[PDB]
Amino acid sequence: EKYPIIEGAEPFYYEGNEIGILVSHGFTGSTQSMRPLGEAYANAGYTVCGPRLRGHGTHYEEMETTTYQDWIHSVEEGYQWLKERCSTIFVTGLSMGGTLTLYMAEKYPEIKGIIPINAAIEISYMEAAASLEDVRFLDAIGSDIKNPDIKELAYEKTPVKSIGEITELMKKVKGDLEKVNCPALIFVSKEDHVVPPSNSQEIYSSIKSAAKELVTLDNSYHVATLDNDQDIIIERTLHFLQRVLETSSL
Repeated sequence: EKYPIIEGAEPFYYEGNEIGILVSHGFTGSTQSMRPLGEAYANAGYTVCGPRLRGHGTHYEEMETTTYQDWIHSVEEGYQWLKERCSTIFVTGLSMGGTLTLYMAEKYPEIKGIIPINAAIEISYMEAAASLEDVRFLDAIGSDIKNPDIKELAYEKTPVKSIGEITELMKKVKGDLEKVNCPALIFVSKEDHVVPPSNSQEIYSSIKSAAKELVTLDNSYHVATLDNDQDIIIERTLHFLQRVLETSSL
């Protein structure tokens, strides 16, 4: 209990039918940014897993000590929980959660479809910040939200050591984008002040999926899962899941 889980940052698990959705939060963030999506998908009947990434939802000094392999493992552990209960699995995530969504689709051909939201593959400023030798923390990246009455549960500082980890993860995932073949629904905000929207556009044009769509959210900033266009993400995701699940030879 050096670094207890902050109230509202707990992992979430909803037992439903044999179709599972893995839902990943992003870097310095928490499940609080993703639970509205998870609840909506659970209400539609699906089994849902929203893992807490290692070092997240506790303290930024714990995050500072974590590796990108730790964050991958948190997602792999949630994938395993779904595999114990589900025969078909989809993955969705926000920002670095979208990077991890792409990582999973690059590794597992069995994944049925992906829904990355403002996914991160190349952020030149973070590449430079990762190289700072004498700065421990930079400012928070969280709460880039257009609706002024909405707040995100995310850390108040960003560890420089952790920036190096996300930079390495992004480089790996970016290099492997041609391994993605499953249906993809890519959401991107028009005015994202954290992850360049061109990242999602490059994902769209680099993956090999025969079925791909990019949806631009005109009324949201980076944390779109909590922002004005949350309803578009939820409803269009549900339509996408239904269409993939209903696909037949006809």
